[PDB]
Amino acid sequence: NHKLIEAVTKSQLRTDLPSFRPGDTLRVHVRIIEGTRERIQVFEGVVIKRRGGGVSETFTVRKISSGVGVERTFPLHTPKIEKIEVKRRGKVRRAKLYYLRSLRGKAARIQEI
Amino acid sequence: MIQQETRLKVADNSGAREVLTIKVLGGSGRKTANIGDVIVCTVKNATPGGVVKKGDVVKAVIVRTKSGVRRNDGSYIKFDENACVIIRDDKGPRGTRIFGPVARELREGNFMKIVSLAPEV
Amino acid sequence: TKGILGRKIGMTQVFGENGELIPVTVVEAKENVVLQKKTVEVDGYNAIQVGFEDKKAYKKDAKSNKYANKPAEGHAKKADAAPKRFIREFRNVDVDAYEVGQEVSVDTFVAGDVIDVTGVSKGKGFQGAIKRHGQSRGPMSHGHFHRAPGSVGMASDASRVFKGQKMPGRMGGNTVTVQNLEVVQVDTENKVILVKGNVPGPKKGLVEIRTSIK
Amino acid sequence: AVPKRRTSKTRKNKRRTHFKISVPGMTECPNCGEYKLSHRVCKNCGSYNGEEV
Amino acid sequence: GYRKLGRTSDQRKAMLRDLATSLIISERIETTEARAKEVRSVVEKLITLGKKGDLASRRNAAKTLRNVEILNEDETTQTALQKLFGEIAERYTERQGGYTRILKQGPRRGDGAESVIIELV
RNA sequence: GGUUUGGCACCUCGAUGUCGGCUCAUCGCAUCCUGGGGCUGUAGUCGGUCCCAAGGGUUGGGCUGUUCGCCCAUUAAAGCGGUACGCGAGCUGGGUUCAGAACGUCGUGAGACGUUCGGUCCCUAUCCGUCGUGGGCGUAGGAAAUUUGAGAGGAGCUGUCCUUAGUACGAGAGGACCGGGAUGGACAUACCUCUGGUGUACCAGUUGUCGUGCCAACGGCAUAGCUGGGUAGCUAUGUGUGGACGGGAUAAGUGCUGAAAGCAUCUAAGCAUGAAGCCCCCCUCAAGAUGAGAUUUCCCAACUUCGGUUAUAAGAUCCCUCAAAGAUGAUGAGGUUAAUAGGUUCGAGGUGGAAGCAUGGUGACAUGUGGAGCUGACGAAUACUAAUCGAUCGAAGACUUAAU
Repeated sequence: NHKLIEAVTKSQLRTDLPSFRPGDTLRVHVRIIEGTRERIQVFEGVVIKRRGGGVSETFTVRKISSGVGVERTFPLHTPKIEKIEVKRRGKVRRAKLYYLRSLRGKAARIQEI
Repeated sequence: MIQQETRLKVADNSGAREVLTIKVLGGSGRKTANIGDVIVCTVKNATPGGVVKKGDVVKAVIVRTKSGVRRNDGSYIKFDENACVIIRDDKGPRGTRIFGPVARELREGNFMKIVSLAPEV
Repeated sequence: TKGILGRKIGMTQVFGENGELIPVTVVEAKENVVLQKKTVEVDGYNAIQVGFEDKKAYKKDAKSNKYANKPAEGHAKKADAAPKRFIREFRNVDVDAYEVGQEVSVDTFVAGDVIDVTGVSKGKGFQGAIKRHGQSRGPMSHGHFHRAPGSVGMASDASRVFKGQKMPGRMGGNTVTVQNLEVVQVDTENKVILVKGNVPGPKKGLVEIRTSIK
Repeated sequence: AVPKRRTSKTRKNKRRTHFKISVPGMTECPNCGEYKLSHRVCKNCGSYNGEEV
Repeated sequence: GYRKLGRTSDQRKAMLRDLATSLIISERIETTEARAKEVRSVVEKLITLGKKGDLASRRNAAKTLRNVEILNEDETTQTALQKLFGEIAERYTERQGGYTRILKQGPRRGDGAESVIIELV
């Protein structure tokens, strides 16, 4: 980039994370503070959006919770994500999958590899 | 982003269905609201066999939305449906159950019963 | 108490230690030299005078404003510095600075969290009664008043336009300041302040980062 | 909208103070020995002389 | 969007393809200023495909050139794709960029257009 | 008082052409809210009246052409009036007041006064006014920067919750003042890292039909042919900031000492205190402020009797390569002592597996060579191309009086 923005933002660029592409179903562990403890709550769904932009890149993972679909967007280098692990790998022919925001239950399936 | 005459589902068994919006409670000249504010609804559709009949000015709280809220860590959230919960004169829901994932934002020490009834939050 | 001069670089974000997320502005601050010291002993007020991003020395066929001319070189000879390009001036400081040119340190804003950034503006130039002043526009289906200003005055009992109406013209370019921004992280070996939030200027601009008054 | 008055001969000649054309900005083409407009080639025999065109 | 020319975004794409394929042939053309501060940005991205000499590049250069035919190779045909990859793409095989130049003639009569001559260096 | 309905017929019948709401204002105090007091039939919360006070604020809809109005949900409050019942060379034409038609009614008759359906809204801004932005000359020599601020603009609003305290005051119910903190509403300004919008020389799929001689690969035309994403830029619904706390003089009022008037008395002589208001504080423009200021720095001779010149100096400019600037001129980054554009080689972002061949299959198509190839605006690198040769303007420092 400008090589002065980039030289300051390399301590805040946290790299210990696996590699993936859209069309994959992750399993996030976030660290909420809601409670007597400071518990760790999972989230499981399929990835829609990017992983690029620099030190500001964000992904997007959605699931069908209890009838009503939900989405979550995370900054990739937060201290709030504990770890990321992969369930299954797909083949989607796209880079951003917005067409799963209207498909019902057996049309929102993505094949494996 | 809720407005002055949009419709909302109701996500409980309080004897109601799609309610309208009349006015957004807060300051004056206020034009939008989001997760965790009160409004003034009116019942445009009802389940026959309930305790709230059609054509009746009730309050609510916006529980889900398609816009979402932005948290302290920069995490976003997006539902895919708008929904609300009819609330009584003191803060507690009129119904018994709640048929959906409420938002994680919703309580502040204040709605300590709506988050105690959801399937997940 | 004093300030530095800075050239805007861009905007990215850091994270707080608690879990927050700070959007921040990269403002670099290279060689800054105190070029004189205007005192009340000689005519006037109490102030100092800094420079920034020095030029080259002199040339016979000096063609443009890359090289320093003869009047702006003897001014940067008494304070034995290189000829600086952007020269500004700061009041309400101490006399800790020497009148002879010492370098102004970027290491003096390490936790000073009262910052006024005095940029110029981005200078839009896109004129117009709506986009300049934020006025409303009439109905684009029923009537005709698509984008225009309306009454510029009352009627024939005035029969003039009051000085200070709101009409089109060249928007943007006026100097503005923003108040009570904080500082995230200073640096050495890059000489970069990280001032929280946006600053008023284009990229490669010029800002003046001085300690707040309120 | 129409004029209200006949604009005079004092007010007419003032308004075209700034209505004129400027000098071309000529040079001396040093090989042929003519005038040419600067940063252009010669219409006679003539080189560009930083390019010999 | 490099620079518009008063053409309607569909003519400007098929105008530069009428200046490029007539500049590899005649080796110099006479045209207006702004029609030749842009064709230096096309024909210098097209001798670069000449220095490669691929099969992909013999096809990927054909979508920005016309199919005209040249006669005097002492009576032998030479399509304008074949004049490149050839006597044009071998004259410049050791010059990294800067294949053109712009020589300002004068204003033309009766239009006031600053005429220039572009020619391959 | 001069807003209503009127009275007079003075100005305009060779045109002063008429209601309400949009757009944008601006002023008055007879104040709806907030600020400070005085009585109270004021216990406390709420109220009622009256005096000082114009600094900001003053909602979103249903029914009516509506003026009034009535109702619904809020809110700190939903103030009353003037400006040709503000504003039609800014918009609306529903209305009132044109030709057609119908009812009720009056008329023997042509037709008429309460409702009804339809019914052309013209103009290229000369001068004053306003909003921007450049030339000329002036500030006693000619130039490059940095600034004092005479004056004048901008901003000014306020909810709720916890704590002092379930204390003070109260038969209970109910429940504070002055303080001290957090967090939102509307409005103003700045910016593109974040969610999103546009993105018409970018990347991909696909229908029709002509062309490149044919299969394969691709170009034209159909809104950009349509559909899915989309870098820079420009933006808001997005993200940051703001109205902070002071100081001096006062209004209504509360005062202390004190006589006229042995007492009393806020006053006539002398003194304190007192508001969102007044003058500063904060932000912006500003020496054409002809009262034309100030501080640092640069250039300083050869002439002639022409009493004053002609040129150069320091410095800017025409001209060309451009943007961080832009209607044009201006401002700013550059002109061979050169990285200002174009190309070029490297990337970051964007798309999502190019062609050719090799393998699988009856064919559609699928896998592998390969996170491949193509890539407009953002970051670096190197003089290969164009910024050539040159030209025009620009000082010699007047006089009088007290100081040296």
